[PDB]
Amino acid sequence: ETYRLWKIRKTIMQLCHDRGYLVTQDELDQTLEEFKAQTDLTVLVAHNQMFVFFPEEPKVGIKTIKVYCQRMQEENITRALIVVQQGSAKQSLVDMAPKYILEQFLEQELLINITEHELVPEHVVMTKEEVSELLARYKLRENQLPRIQAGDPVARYFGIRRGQVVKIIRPSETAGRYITYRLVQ
Amino acid sequence: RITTPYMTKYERARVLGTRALQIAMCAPVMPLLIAMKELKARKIPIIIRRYLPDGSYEDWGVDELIIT
Amino acid sequence: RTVITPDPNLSIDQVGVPRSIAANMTFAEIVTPFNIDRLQELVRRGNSQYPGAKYIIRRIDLRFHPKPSDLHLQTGYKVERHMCDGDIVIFMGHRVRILPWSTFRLNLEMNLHLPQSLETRAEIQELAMVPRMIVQDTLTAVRKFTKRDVFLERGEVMNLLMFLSTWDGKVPQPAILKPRPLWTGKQIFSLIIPGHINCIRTHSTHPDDEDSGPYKHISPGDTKVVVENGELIMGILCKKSLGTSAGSLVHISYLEMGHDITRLFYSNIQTVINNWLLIEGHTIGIGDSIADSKTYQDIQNTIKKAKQDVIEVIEKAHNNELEPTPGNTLRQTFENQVNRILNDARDKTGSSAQKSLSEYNNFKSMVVSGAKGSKINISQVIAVVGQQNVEGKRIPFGFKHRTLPHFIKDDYGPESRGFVENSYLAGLTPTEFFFHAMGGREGLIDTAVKTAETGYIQRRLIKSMESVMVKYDATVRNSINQVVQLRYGEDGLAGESVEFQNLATLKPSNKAFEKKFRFDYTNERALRRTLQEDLVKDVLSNAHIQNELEREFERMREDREVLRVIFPTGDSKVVLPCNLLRMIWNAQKIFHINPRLPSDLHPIKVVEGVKELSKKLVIVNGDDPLSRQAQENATLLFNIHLRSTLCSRRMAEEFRLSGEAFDWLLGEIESKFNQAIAHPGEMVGALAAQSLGEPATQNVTLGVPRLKELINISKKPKTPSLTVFLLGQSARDAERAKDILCRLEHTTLRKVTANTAIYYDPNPQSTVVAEDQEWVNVYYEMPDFDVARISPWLLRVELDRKHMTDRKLTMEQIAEKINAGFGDDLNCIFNDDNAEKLVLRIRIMNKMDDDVFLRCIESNMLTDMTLQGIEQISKVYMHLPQTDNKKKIIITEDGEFKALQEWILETDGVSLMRVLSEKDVDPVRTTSNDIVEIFTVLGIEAVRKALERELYHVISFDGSYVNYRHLALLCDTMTCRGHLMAITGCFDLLLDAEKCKYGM
Amino acid sequence: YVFAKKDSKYAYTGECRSCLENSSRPTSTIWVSMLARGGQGAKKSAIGQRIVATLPYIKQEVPIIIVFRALGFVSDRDILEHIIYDFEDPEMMEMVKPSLDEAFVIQEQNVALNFIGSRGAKPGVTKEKRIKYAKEVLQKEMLPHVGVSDFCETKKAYFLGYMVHRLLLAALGRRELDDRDHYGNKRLDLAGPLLAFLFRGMFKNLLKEVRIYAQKFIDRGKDFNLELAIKTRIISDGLKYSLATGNWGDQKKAH
Repeated sequence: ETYRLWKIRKTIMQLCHDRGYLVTQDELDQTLEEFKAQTDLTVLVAHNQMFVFFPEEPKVGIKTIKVYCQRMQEENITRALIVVQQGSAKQSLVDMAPKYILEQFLEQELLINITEHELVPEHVVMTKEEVSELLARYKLRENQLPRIQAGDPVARYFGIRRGQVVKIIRPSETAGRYITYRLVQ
Repeated sequence: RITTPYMTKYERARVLGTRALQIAMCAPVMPLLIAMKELKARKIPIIIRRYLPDGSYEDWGVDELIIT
Repeated sequence: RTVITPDPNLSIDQVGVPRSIAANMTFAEIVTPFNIDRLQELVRRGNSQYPGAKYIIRRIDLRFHPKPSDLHLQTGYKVERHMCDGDIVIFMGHRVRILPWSTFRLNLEMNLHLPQSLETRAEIQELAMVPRMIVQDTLTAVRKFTKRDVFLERGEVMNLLMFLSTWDGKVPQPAILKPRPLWTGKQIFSLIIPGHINCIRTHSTHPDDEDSGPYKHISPGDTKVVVENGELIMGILCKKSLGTSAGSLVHISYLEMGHDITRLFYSNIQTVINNWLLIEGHTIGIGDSIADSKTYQDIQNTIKKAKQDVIEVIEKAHNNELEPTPGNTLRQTFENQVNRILNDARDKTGSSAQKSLSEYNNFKSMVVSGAKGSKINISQVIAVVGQQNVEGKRIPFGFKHRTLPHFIKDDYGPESRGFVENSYLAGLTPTEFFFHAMGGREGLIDTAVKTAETGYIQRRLIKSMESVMVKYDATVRNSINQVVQLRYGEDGLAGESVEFQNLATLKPSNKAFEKKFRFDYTNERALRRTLQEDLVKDVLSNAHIQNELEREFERMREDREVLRVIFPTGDSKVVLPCNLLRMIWNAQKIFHINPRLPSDLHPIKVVEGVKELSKKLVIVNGDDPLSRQAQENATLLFNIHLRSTLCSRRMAEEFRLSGEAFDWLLGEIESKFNQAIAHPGEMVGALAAQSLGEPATQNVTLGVPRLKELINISKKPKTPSLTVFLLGQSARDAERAKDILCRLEHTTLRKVTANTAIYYDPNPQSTVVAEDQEWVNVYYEMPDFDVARISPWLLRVELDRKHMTDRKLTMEQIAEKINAGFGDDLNCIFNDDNAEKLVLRIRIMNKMDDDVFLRCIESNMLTDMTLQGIEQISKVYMHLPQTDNKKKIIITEDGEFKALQEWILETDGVSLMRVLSEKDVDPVRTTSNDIVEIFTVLGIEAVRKALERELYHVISFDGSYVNYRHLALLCDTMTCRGHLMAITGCFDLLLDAEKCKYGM
Repeated sequence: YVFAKKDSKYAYTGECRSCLENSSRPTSTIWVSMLARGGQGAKKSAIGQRIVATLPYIKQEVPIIIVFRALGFVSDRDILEHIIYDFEDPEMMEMVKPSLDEAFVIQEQNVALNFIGSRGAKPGVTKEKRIKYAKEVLQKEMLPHVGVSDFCETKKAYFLGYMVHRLLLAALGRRELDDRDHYGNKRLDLAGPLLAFLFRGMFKNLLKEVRIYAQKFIDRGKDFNLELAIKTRIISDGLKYSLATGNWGDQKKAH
C-alpha cells in the first residue's frame, strides 16, 4: 500500500516544485525505503503560501470542510490542495473561493505524474509582464489564440485560473523548437 | 515594413491581370504580352496595397520590390 | 460535352476542340488598336463560316439579316467571336488547338467552361496552367531505348532529332566509327535532359551485392543511373528514376530549371521514344506467357508437395497431436498453420517464375522497366493463382460442412477450401472456376463501397479547411480570424520546395565524429596535400586562427546533442529545403574543379562564410528579444545541418572546392532559401485536404474504417487498444513479466470454475461427499464462527488446474476476497491444491428462501468477482517486438545508437489511469490509441501530438507518404478550441499617378 | 428458422412465417425467443433464462406455458410431452425449468385465455370479451397452416411445442443454427404467384362495391340487378396500373 503514500507524495512535491513554490532537492528524491518512517503527512511551503491535505475520510463531507477554514484564515494560508480519496461538497469550495482558493484531486489520478510523460510537452505559465509583449509584437488580442479549457488536467496541474496564457515548447521534427501559446478558458 | 520583400505569385496574377486589362482599354503604354514586358522591365503605374490581419496596411510599389 | 480521346501530338497544356463545338462558344473581345484592323474580317463573315462572330456590343444579333449600316467598329466596343487557337479554357487550364472531328483530344467525358475577361484569363495562366499543377507506352519503352545494345545508324538520328523541340540544330558526334558512324541511344537521350542536371539512382534490377570493391561504378548489368552534367553517362532508366518520387530525375528538374523547362522534358520524351518505337514495336504474343519445361515441371514439384504438407497437418491435428499456440484455440491455430503452407508455395512458385523468364520475354519488359507494377499479377499467368478468400478466410462451409456438393464432409484439405493448383494459361478446373468467382466478388463490392467512403472524406475534409490561409504575418489564420499556427508548418517554409537530406553528425559514433569532422591541423602532411603551399604556414603559425577552429567544433558538439533530443529514434532522414549535396556536386562542375590537387580555400573563410550566411536567412523579422528566440528555433534544425555539410574540413577534404567556388556556393543558398519561404496568400486548406484524401484510396483496424472514425472522433472505438511498455529487469524476461501480465486481465471466477452444484448437507460430519470429510472436519475440529446457526445448505464449487496455476492464484486470495466482498456472513472455506481435487465450500451464516438466495450469491460470483486485474480489459497479449520502431533505444558509451528488445504488452480495452499507476508500467513510453481516453488524462497536448500518431499510422501502413505539413494542420484545426470536435484576396491595388504622368 | 441476434434483448430467437396454400391471411410471423442471462436482480438472474412467445396482434411477450394452457391443457406432464421428447436427459430438462416458474399461478384455461386476450388490439372490458377475443386469436391468426378449423387445438400443441424444441437445440449448442443467406430458405416468385397476390386484393374490391350497391337497394326491395352492378373497370385498371408502373399494389397507398 505504501506506494500510495510514497508515489503520491513524490507527485505533490514535484507538483509544487513546478508550480513555482520553494521545494528542496533531497526531499524530492526520498526513496520508499527512506520513507519507511511515516494522516501525519502535510507539505507546507511558500512561494519564490501553500498547504497540502490528506483527509482521513476516504470521502470528504462538508463537516470536514468547515474544520480547516478555522486554520485556513488564522494561519494566513490561501492556496491548498485536498487529495479527496474517492470524491455537492464542491459547492463549498466555491463559497470560500474569491478570498482563498482551494481545489480537489482524486487519489488514484495522482499516483503517477503526467508532466513526465513523453506526449506532454513542458508547459510554462507566463506572467503579465510577458503577456503584455506577446499581445503587442504579433499584434494579437485577448482572445484570438488557441484556447485551452479550465478542467484540463494540465490546467488543473499548474493551478491556472481563467485568463492566463501558457507557452508550449514542443520538440518538433521540421524546425526543432516550435513555440505555441495557449489561452485558458 | 513587416511584409515580404518579394512578389507573391498572387499579386503577379492580379497585377498583370489588370494592367493588361487597362492597356486593352486604351491606356498609355509604358495586351497580355504587353504587360509581361513592362513588369520584367519594371515600368508599371500600380502601387500594391497589402493589408495586415490587425486592420492596418502597407503600400508598396513594384520598383521597391524584387520581382520573380 | 463529349468524349476525351488520347493524342500524343499536343504540348501538354493543349486540347483539341472540334469545329462543331468551338463554333458555339464565345470569347467576348474588347477592341484595341491591334485587333480593330483584324476583327472587321470576323465581323464581315458573320455566323455562316467558322471564323466569325455572334454579337457586336456597340447588341446586334449578327447571325441573320446582317444590316451593313451597323458594321461599324471603333475602339471600346465588345465583339463576341467564336474561337481561335491559343485561347485558354478550363478543366487546370488547357489551350485550344483545333483538330476537326467530334472528340476532345488531349495528351494524357468532360464539359468545357470558358472565362470571359482578360483578368480571369491571366489568373488561370499564372496559377493554373496544366504544367503549373508519363504514360505506360512511353515509360516502358524508355528501358528498351536506353540499354547498351541499342544503336541508331545514320538516318534514324535524322528523325529522332527532327522530333525534338529544344534542339539547337547541331548534330552530336557518335560513338562508333569503324562502320557507318553508329549513335548510341544514350547519346540522344542525353540531348533531351535540359541543361546541367545531376542525379544518381539505381535501376530496379541492381543487386545490392554489386557495390563491392570491383565493379562499383561500372555495374555490368548497366544499371546505376548516373547523369553527370546533363549528359547521360551510364545506366538504364525505369519508372523509379523518371516518375515523381524522391530524388527523381524529373523531380530534380523541377527544383533546378523551373516548370516550363520540365514541360518540354515531357513533350520530348512523349515523342522521340513514342516515335522510335515504330522501329521496335513491343508486341505480346502468347509465347510471352508460357513457361519453358525446365521450370514448368518444377513449378508443379512445389505444389505436389504443398498438397502433401496440408495432409500432414490435418491428420496430425485429427489425432490430438498438435499443441495449440497460446493466444488462440486449436481451431484458429489450425488455420494459421495451414495458411502458412499456402503462401510459401504461392511464393516459391513466384520467385522461380520471375527469374526463369527470358531476357526477350515481353512481360519482363513491363516489370523490370517498372512502368506497370504489380509483379504478382503475372505470377498468376504462369505458375499458380493461389488462395481464394472471403472475409479474410478460406471458403466457409455453405451447404452443411461441404463447400460444394462434390466433396465429402470433414474436408479441410488444400483444395476443398479454395486453393488453386492451376494457372490461367493452363485453364481452371470447373470447381475452381466457382471459387475464383467468389474471391472476385468480395473485391468487386468493396470497390463499390470505397467510392462512397473516400469520395466522402475528401468532400467533407475540404469544408473543414475551407478558408485556412497564410496572412502577411506568415501566421496561419482563417475565416473566424483566429491564429491557428504562428509560423506555417513549424518553420514557415513552403511545401513544394523541400527535399530529403541527412545530417551526418547525428548518426555516427563518438570516435568517428572526432575523426570525420575534427580537422587535426598538426599532422602537417594532410594540409600539405589537402591545402595549398601559401596557407601551409598560415594554419600552423597564428594561434588566433587555430582558436577559431575549435569554436567551430565547440558548437558542433553542442549541435550534436540537440539532434539526440529532437530525434531520439536514431532516424537521420530530415526534410530540409536546399539540397546541400547536389549544390556542392554542382559546383564541382560549373567551375571545372579537379579534386586530386591541393585546395585553395582559406579555412577562416569557411567559418566566417557560414556565420554571415546564417544571419541572412530571415524567417522571423524584428530585433526584439521576443523574435530573436522566436527565430532561432524556426531555424535550429537547418542551421545544424548547415554547418555539418559546409565544415572547414569537409570543404577541404571530401569536396575540394576552390575560392571562387565557395563564394558562389554560399551566396546561392541564400538566393534559393529565400524562395522556400511561403508566399502569404496560399490557400493552404486545399493544399492540405488534397494530401490526405488521396492516400485514402490506396487486429487493429487500419485504413478507411479507422480513418472515418477520427473525422468524427467516435466515443466508442470499434477496436480500442493500449500498448504498454515495461520498466525494469522484468522487461528482459518472460517469467518476470508474467506477474505483470496477470495483473491486467479481468479474471472473474467463471474462468476458473470447473463446475458448481448445490447440496443439502446440514451435518458436515455426514456430507454426501465422503472424500472432503477429512478437511471439512479440519475446519470443524477447531471450528470458527459456527456460532448461532449455519444455514443448512452447501454451495460446492470446484476449481481448475491449468487456469489456477496459469495466473498463480491462491486459495486464500479467492476466499479472502469473497469474505471481504460479502462480509463474514458467507462462511467460505478454502481447501488444498496439494490433493488432485480443488474444492471451495461456501456456506451461509444466519422472504427469499435460502435455496434461491444461494443461487443469487452464486450468480454474482460467476459474473462479478474481479479476482485480479482491471475491468473491461480483455485478452492481454505479450511479445518481443520485431519491427525497429517500437524497440528500446539506448545510447552506449561510444555514442552509438542501439536497439534493445524488451517485452511489450498490447491489450484490448482502455482504462489509462489505473494501468499507468501500477507496478513497473512505464510512466514514459506507455501510450494508447484511443484519442478520447487520451484526452481525459494527459490533456490536450497529447491529442494534438497523438492525433498525429494515428493519421500517420493509417497512411504509412500502405507504405505511402504525406508531407508532415499536411498533418500539422489537421491536428491543429480540431484541437484549436481546447477540445476535440468533428467536421460534419486579402490585399488590394492602387494606381500610381506619379509614374503615370510620364510615359506615352 | 432459428437465427441469432447480436444486441437485442434475447439470445437465440426462433421464427416461423406460417400460411396455407397462398390463400388469404398472408402471414403471422410468430416468434419464440429466449431471453438473455443479463438480468438484474432476482427476476431472471437468480432463476435463469426464460422463453417467451411474440404472438401476432398482441403488443407484449406472452410466455410459453400460458399459451399451452390456453390450448385446453392443464398438467405439466401434458405440456412437456409436447416440448421435450425424451424425459431422461437432464441437460435439456434444466432449460425449461425456469420458465414454468413464471407461468405458475395460472392453471385454468379460463384464466390464461383471459391473460392472453387482455393485451389485444383494443383490450376488452368484460371477461367475456377476453374469453371471446383470444379464442379466435389462437385458432385463426396463429399458425394457420397447421390447421384453421375449430378443433386443431391438439395439433397446434405440437408444432408450437416443436419450435421450443428447436429453440433449445440451438441454445444448448446441440444443433447448428440456420444461415440467413442460404437459398434452401429462399422461394422465388414468377408472374403466376405475383398476380395471385394482385388478384386477391382486387377480387375483394369487386365484391366490396357489390356489398355497397346492394345495401343501398335494400330500402327499395324492388328487384336486384347484377349486370349493371359489376364494375368491370376495377379489374381492368389495377391489373393494368400496377403492372405498368411497378408499384406493386393499389394506387391509393403508394409508399
